[PDB]
Amino acid sequence: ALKRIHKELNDLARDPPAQCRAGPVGDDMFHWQATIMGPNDSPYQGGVFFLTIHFPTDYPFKPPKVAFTTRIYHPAINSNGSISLDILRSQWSPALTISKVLLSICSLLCDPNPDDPLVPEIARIYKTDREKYNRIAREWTQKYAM
Amino acid sequence: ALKRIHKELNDLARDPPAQCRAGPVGDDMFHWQATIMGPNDSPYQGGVFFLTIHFPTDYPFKPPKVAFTTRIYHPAINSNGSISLDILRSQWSPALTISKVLLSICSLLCDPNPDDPLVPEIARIYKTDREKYNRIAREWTQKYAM
Amino acid sequence: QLRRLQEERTCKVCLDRAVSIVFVPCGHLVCAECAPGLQLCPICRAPVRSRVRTFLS
Amino acid sequence: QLRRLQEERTCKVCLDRAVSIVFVPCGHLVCAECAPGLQLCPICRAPVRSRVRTFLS
Amino acid sequence: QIFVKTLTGKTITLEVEPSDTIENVKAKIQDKEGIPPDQQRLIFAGKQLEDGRTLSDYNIQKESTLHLVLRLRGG
Amino acid sequence: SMQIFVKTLTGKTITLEVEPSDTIENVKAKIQDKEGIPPDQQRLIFAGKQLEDGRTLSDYNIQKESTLHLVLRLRGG
Ligand SMILES: [Zn+2]
Ligand SMILES: [Zn+2]
Ligand SMILES: [Zn+2]
Ligand SMILES: [Zn+2]
Repeated sequence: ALKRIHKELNDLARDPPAQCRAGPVGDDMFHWQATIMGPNDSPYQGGVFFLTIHFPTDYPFKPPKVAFTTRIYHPAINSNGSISLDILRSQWSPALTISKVLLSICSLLCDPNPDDPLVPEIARIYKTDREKYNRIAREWTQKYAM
Repeated sequence: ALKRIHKELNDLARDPPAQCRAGPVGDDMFHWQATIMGPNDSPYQGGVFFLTIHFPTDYPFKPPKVAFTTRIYHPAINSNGSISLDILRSQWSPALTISKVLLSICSLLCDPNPDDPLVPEIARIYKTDREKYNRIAREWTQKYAM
Repeated sequence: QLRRLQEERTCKVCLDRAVSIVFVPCGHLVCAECAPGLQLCPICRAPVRSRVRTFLS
Repeated sequence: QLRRLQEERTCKVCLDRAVSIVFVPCGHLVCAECAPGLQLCPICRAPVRSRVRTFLS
Repeated sequence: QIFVKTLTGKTITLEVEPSDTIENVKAKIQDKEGIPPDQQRLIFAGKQLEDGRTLSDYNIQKESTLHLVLRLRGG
Repeated sequence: SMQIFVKTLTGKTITLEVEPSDTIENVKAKIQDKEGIPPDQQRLIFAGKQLEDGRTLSDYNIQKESTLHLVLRLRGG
């Protein structure tokens, strides 16, 4: 795992992605901090969001554990910051990288998945009243992410 | 065929094997002359043998025509210089190069295959009296290959 | 332009070794060290119905 | 030395185009232009049961 | 001439008009990379590109950079 | 041990680690795992002579740095 993580890290330095940053905190290559900018044209625009990333000792044959540390209003992300995303469990591919995982995450922010959401009350709102959902999502962004 | 033949010729310039040389006679890239050194500690030792090579226009999907110019004593080569080698007919492969073909022919010299001889009388001598076969081979090398 | 080549042959799972193993039917490749655990192509998700060791010389 | 990698991927029949087609079972590769004219593998002579297009990705 | 960053980070150069849809593009990516269009999720900025819209509808300019990732799902 | 070179059919040169007492079959097996050519399709040549399966490198007096040539199995006729 260590070589593969170093390679990803080297690639990140060689081609930094826009809106996303990730890398080790300390000397521990297996625990990373990451940030994501709120995508433009969504309720999270202008917000900054922090995540923690823990790589398993058999990475990349198992997915990294990824979680938000910033409060965010979204059907797939609960108050422990856990994310409901298939590529992080069953649909993980060993060819995925943190760069791509973070991007998948941004993608989820703009377009929530209606199937089997983590925070049903939010999904319920998103399903019925969108003005409500968007409003609260922005307020949450204004409050916690800026 | 022409490109393929040019690329072959270059690889000869770059990394020729030790016992053979070959190349276009004229400006005609489809008609080549070759040289094979007689293998050491064999009856053909000290010998230099010339061959003629003609590439078909569909080379390398069809074998080249190869024949000895220099007279030689061997059950697989007749007095017309014709060589009985399966890779020159139905065992040909399009990955074989003239370089490999010449090396193939050279290995016949010290390893005549008595099975299906082109010149049965010569094989008969090789089978019964090997002392004799060597003498005649050496003598022939002496007249012709010097 | 050499980076184009050395990285075209690099296994995209381990990001380290050269590819050797081809997955059929999809046709993607991985290195021999990464291949055995993989039932689905890491690149396209195609089921790997068989894998083939390649010799590129 | 880019030449070296360049030689690696070169079809060994035409000595020209890059290899894209793998023969199975044997795992030898040729370019798409040479493939259709090969019943047997030019490298090892193994019969060609099928031809798979490879993708580097 | 546009640019696509594949699942593995290889940058491919495409050729298309603004007229070409997001579905049309996935086919060229398939032709090039051997990846079924249904396994393809393409991303402009931080947002997904759906099947119906166009390269012009998302405001993709000359030499604009797109990102391919794997198909996603789940809540 | 010691190392020898084999010029493979396609022309690439590969390096092998060998014992001077290794049989020709031994070497054809190493070639097979490297190049994917079964031993019965291999004909190994050194100093213009074919190397026979049941013999060793020492019998052909093959030394460090020797360059062996690989061609396809061929039938005398
Ligand atoms: Zn690998
Ligand atoms: Zn695949
Ligand atoms: Zn070819
Ligand atoms: Zn083969």
